[PDB]
Amino acid sequence: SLRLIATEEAVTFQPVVDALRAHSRTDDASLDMILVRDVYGDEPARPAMIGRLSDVTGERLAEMDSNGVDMHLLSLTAPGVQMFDAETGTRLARIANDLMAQTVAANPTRFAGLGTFAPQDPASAAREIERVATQLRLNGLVINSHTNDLYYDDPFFHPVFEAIEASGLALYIHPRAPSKQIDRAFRDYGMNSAIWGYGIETSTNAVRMILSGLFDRFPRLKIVLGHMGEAIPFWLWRLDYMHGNATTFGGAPKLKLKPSEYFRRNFAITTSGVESHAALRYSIEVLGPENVMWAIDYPYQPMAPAVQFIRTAPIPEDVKAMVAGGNAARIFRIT
Amino acid sequence: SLRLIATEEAVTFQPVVDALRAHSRTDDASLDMILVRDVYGDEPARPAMIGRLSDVTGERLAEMDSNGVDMHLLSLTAPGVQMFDAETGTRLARIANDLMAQTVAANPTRFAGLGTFAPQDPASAAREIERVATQLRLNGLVINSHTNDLYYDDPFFHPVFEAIEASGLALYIHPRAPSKQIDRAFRDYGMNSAIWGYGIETSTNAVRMILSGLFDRFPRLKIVLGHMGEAIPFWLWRLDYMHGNATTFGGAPKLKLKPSEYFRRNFAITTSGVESHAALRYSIEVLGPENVMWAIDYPYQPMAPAVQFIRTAPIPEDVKAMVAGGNAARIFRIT
Ligand SMILES: COc1cc(C(=O)O)cc([N+](=O)[O-])c1O
Ligand SMILES: COc1cc(C(=O)O)cc([N+](=O)[O-])c1O
Ligand SMILES: [Mn+2]
Ligand SMILES: [Mn+2]
Repeated sequence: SLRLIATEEAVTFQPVVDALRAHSRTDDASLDMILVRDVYGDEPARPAMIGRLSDVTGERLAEMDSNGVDMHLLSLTAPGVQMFDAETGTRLARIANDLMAQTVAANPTRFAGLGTFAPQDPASAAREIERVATQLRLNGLVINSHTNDLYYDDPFFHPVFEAIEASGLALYIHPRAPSKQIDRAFRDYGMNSAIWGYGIETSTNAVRMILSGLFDRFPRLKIVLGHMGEAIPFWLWRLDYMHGNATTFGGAPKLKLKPSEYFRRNFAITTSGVESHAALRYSIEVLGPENVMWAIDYPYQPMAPAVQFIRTAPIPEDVKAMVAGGNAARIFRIT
Repeated sequence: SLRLIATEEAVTFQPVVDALRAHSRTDDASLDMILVRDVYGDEPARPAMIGRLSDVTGERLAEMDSNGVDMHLLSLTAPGVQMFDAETGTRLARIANDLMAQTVAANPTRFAGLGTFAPQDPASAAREIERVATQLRLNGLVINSHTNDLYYDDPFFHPVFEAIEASGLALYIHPRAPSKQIDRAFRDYGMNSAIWGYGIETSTNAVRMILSGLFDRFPRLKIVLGHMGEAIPFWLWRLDYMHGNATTFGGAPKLKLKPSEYFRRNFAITTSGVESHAALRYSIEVLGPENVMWAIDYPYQPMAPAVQFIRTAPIPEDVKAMVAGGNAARIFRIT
């Protein structure tokens, strides 16, 4: 009965895996190298992960069937192609996107897909976004927080967002490990990863985007954040209240809307990795039921608990249907 | 009839003001220098703030009367004595605590006080904590997030927490600007301050404290966080879920409890600067009503809206009384 469309479902492809295996041996100081060595390195602490990410029609599909999940919206897993040099990243994004389109075409009632890009080269990424939207006709876009330790308020990335806005495709900004701007505080206790760094990195990116006025420049942008909006829904009152100080003595630019108004107008959120009925109810209350989507975060999270989380949510059936798949169908162009 | 005890009420004293005035002219690269110049500098963008912080029995007391506020729990305003060298910090802590105690004794039905300390010298700070507890008999302690760009998981600070635990005083960890470990990402759009940086800085300190096992070493510590717990209450499910990964391949130490269990056992929160009924309800639901306290954050926030926020909260009267002042009376030893 309930149509379940999971929105943050990671996948990988062999050309990207190979490039990341090679990257795991370099002296890259990016905090993402912890993940890259753990999953893609020569002595991996997480040896089963590559196979699980690569699999689409085997265990992944069997688990979807066992739990009554209708669809996964697939995305190239963090860190995508963003760790590579511009020419390499650009080349692999085209390849990964073609593979994604093929994967979707093989089972289009069970899989939708997000295309990615290499914002190392904003002009080439703009062209790829156009190809993803018009030729591949994928469902949306995905990028993993920062690129080159810069955030998306940086005017360097304007050609990207111009292309994204024109395409009408929603952009899922998924986490990656904290950038060099902040990674010093995240080297201990596994904080580089999902337990804390992922949220701080991604939420801070998003807040810079809002405060810089990116959404006055590109008002038709749709951004999607996982992990219950990387906690931004919790901070909305304070973001609004302190905005006056920010523009008065803080050097923030004057905006047409309040920060929380940009968040409700331009963002939607998913429940990936936050299987909390209390946090779900809060988000629905402050964002509206049209702005919340269910996700699993497979294979980093197991499907059964995520499915049972939404099936048992203490919300009316019509709101449940919206969160479970109705909103995703609208936002990511799924029939 | 509702007893209102505001728990995050900033004050300052002339010897600290004069030291910060001098500090504002120095080459300090700390991100707190933005605030320090704005408030304590020779050409201050916020020229009225010193007068408002310093005042206790004038405007502050009149505002308390006109809004029916019973008490302010006073704390030396951020950045406290933490920006000074060890010797100066240590000296100014003693002075500020003596002045705090005198301020309280002048109107003890209207003001309570938190003493501070200079963790730059952990051994000397341990001695001042004992003096605050047993000689001055102040109501608790306050410190402003990091010291020397180190967080409180660092073993360097063990003598401080040993002393705090033995004293039985609760420690309010108030924000200050993002430390040098993270400050690069907070130089724009006023993000150094309450709008974003304060929360990220303070919540990251607290998460390091929990994940490092500090509360296994000192299980009787009580920590208080303002700004609705710096959003940690929102992240509880994810902190718990991802902990297994953290201890399995992240190098985090094994803990006796789950991260959220430390947060409920060892932390309480205040509502300073988060006047959201939705966020209040969420926090009460996931932490329990004994763990949430009302505050104003005067003079950085005005009293009337904070007061009306709690007076109109959609919670039962007995829970409202706990939040408004009952919990604070317990946690901070107020009759
Ligand atoms: C590399 O992609 C991810 C890795 C992890 C993890 O290492 O646990 C978690 C998520 N996540 O979204 O929480 C990720 O998508
Ligand atoms: C120096 O202390 C504070 C300053 C500000 C501000 O500059 O707006 C806000 C708060 N606050 O707690 O949100 C502070 O305590
Ligand atoms: Mn993910
Ligand atoms: Mn404050």
